[PDB]
Amino acid sequence: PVLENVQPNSAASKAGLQAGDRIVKVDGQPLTQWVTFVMLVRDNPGKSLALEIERQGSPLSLTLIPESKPGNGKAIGFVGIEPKVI
Repeated sequence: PVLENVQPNSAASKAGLQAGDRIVKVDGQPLTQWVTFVMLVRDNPGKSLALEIERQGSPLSLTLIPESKPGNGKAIGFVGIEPKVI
């Protein structure tokens, strides 16, 4: 759960996230599946998510508040994160 990149002017940028950050915990829970993070974002626009990350081996606590996009019939949360390349 290593971010490939963070878009400027995004919720993730506001949270202080950067390319290369590893998401370790979400709301005090270990992040063991990338899809959990994706779902937390999509389903919780406007909610404050407490992140524990590792950045160059060191721990940081950050606050992420997904922004919204219209979706298609139901607005979704959106953070501006490019997932790791596959």
